[PDB]
Order: sequence, then structure tokens, then C-alpha cells
Amino acid sequence: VTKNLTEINEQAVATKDLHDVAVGDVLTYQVQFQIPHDIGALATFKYNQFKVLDYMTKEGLTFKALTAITVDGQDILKALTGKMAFMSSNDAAWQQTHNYPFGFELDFLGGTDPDAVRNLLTQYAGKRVTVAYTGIVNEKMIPDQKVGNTAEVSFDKITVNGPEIQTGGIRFFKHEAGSSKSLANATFILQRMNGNVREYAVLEGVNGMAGTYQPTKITWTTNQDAATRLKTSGAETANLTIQGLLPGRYTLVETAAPEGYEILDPTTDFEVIAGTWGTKTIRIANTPVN
Ligand SMILES: [Cl-]
Repeated sequence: VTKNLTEINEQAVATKDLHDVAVGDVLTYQVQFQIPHDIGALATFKYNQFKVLDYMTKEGLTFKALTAITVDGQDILKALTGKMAFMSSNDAAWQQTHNYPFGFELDFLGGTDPDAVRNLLTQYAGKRVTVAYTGIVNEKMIPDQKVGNTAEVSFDKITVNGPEIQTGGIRFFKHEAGSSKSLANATFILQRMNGNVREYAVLEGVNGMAGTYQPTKITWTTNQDAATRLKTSGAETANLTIQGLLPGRYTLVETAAPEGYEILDPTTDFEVIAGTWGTKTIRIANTPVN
């Protein structure tokens, strides 16, 4: 049995055991295993269960869809749909059945029509079958945490672990020049260079948030006026934080100082460090003028 993360946002990615992800990313996984050569055999059938359980013990992914079940280049999901047993972590029964924040269980022979399913699998006896599915990186995917999954295949088991995923974040502390006084209501936008194209962050799911940003998705625009205006809180230690970012270079661009202040540093260049909140909370001064 194998498990791999094969795509991010429907683009193929290189196989490795650790991937950096952004919040809102759609991750494609594949779990592959062999149909027994004697899947069709009489013992009354020898096989009455053919189960795939896939789960994560840590938060950060929401189940999206079972996308394909393929063998020998043939997608057989259309033929199998409605005949099998299936539950995911989106279903109300999941938590009490399998106490994990993410996962699914597919029992090829546990549904209403196991004979039909067994007959189909018998056409591909001894061949490798791939179950593909997607998940969505959600607002509970926090930095400083590598999270992985486990798949188990059983006929009454074999277990494998998938790759780990992680995300980045950053913290700033906007303050009055010369002191540690927290300044609320400074306005920033988040900028990056994607190749030679300057782009700005659009955060979904952050209406009503200030200071702490925990978006459900981050996309990028070349229309600067469409960028989400991020606001500092008056909090003590870090009054602007963002999570769910890919590693690399960014610029925090100050578009308005708080009332009674002027901008000192229009641009703050910084790095997101893969999988972490970064080296330190980045202090940014504003100049008092009242
Ligand atoms: Cl930039």
C-alpha cells in the first residue's frame, strides 16, 4: 500500500515526504493497493470486506471529495458509486465512529451491492487500484506543526503513512517609535513578487477580524485596490499576525498610519520560514505627531 500527495490546486507537485501548503489549497492524494488475485473466490465468498480507512490525528484539513478510483487506466468510480460503504469527516456520524478530525472510510464490499462490486473487482484481480481524493487546507492549519495522515487497508490490516504538510505564519508588533506602546488601527497590505509580477493578498474569511488573521483562503491579485487591508489591534505582544502562508519573501506595505501618527517604514521586507512563525516577531515603529 502506498500513499502520496500528488497535486496542489490541480497542479502536479514533486513527490517528497514534506510539503509546504497555503490555507485554502486543495490537496490531491492517492492511496494505491492491490486487488487480491482471488478477490472473486468462494470461501459464501472468501472476501466480504475490502476497506480503506484514511485519517489524520491533527487538525488542518477538511475532506473535499472522493475524486477517482482507477485501475489499469480505467476510472471505475462511476460504476461503483452508490454500491459501497462510504463515510467522511464531513458526515455527522464520523466523530463518534472514528475519533479523528479528518478522514474517510471506504468499504468496497460493505455497501448495499457488494456482489456487483466484487464482480467488478474480479475483472481486475491482481491489479493495483488507486483511490484519489481531495482535501482543503483550513483555518485550523497552524504553523509550527507538521501534520500527516495514515491509511489502512484491510480484509477483516496493512498501514502506511502519507507525507507531512506544514504552513507558515508571521507576527508583527506595531508600536510608537521609542517605546513598546501598541498602536491599533495601522493599515497594511501584504505584497509579494510572483516572478516579475507584483501581487497583493486577498484574504477570504476575515471580515470582522483585526490584528489576528486566520483566513480560509489567501489569493493574489494584481489590483492593489482589491488587496485586503489588514489592521493592527491594540494587543500587547503581537498586534498583527497572519497564518497560512507559503515560505518565501514578502513585503508588508503600510498604506495608512494610525490617527496621530505618520508612517516611518512604508515597506517592511520579511521572510516566511517554512513551517514556522518565523525567527521573531517583527517590530515596526510609527512616528507620533500628536
Ligand atoms: Cl514584494
